[PDB]
Amino acid sequence: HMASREQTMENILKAAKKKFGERGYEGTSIQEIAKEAKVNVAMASYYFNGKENLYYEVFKKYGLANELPNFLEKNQFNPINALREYLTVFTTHIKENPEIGTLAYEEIIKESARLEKIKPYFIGSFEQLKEILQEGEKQGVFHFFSINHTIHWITSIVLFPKFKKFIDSADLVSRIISALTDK
Amino acid sequence: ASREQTMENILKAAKKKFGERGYEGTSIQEIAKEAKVNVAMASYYFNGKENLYYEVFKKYGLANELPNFLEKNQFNPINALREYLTVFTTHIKENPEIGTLAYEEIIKESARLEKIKPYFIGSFEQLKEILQEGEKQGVFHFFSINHTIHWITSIVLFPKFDSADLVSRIISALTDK
Repeated sequence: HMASREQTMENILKAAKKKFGERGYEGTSIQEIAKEAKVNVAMASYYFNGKENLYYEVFKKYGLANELPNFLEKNQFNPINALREYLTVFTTHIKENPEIGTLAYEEIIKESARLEKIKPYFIGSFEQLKEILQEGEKQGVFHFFSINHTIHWITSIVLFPKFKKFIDSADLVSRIISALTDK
Repeated sequence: ASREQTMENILKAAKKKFGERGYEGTSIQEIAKEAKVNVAMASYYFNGKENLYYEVFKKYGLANELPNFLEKNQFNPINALREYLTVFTTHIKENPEIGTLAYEEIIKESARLEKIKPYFIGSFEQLKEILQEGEKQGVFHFFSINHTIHWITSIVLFPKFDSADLVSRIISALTDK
């Protein structure tokens, strides 16, 4: 018989992930999301009350289940291993959730009012990169001209939703580390 | 060493050191040391760090502004992007430090931009129009123009990350629907 409330909301979130991923936050409306979800706009607005909250719920559903552990501490301040773990977790997440790559990239490069609320669901843990790189540089293992340029370089490649069509994930992780460890 | 051989040594040294640390991370002192010349001799030939930087772009950048790749390729965005990527990857392979420095300036805009622009970044910026025309014509498929510009920028320019496989692998990632 009838769909459950949980199923309909899930359908709407799948739709919103898809549509937000295609057209960005600004380029997407609740009307197109409802249409994609095959639900009445009224029902979609009853459950989520607007695209802002729907966007938040997208990051919550398809971002990280939990804040990630500190990779440097987890790897006992072995910077190469910390970075391998960091890169493995994130490239794997983006492989499974390409839209989060696109959306997180946009929020990283252009700070919006939404940042503070969505941060725990992806960007907060993604920001561990800086300390990993500084540690590796400090330990004489990573070599790069600028920390911020290296952060932007990795952010751009790791979050790109179609990276798997250019390069395997495990290879991407290896190649990123190699580029840093080359003296 | 002749005047010309000495200038050559200074430019090679400048390319190297700038390539390692970027503009602000390098000094004329350490350039002149790498070149095995006296600092005043570096100044005689190049009038300082900023002009030496300009001269590095002049020597190891593009000789001329590149032609509009879309026009040249009858608005075939796949052929336009192939030609763009080929000229740029070939240039970067010969002088990889220029990729590093162009990346530095692209990601973090400085007061140096307008002087160095036509030696690399100016022609490099055709990327946006090429991708947008490909998207308009149904032959490129991507979610964010800006992310895609930055993704390609990162692959092409950023140092130390099979060239033949490269151009076609980039294009293949875009032509996929």
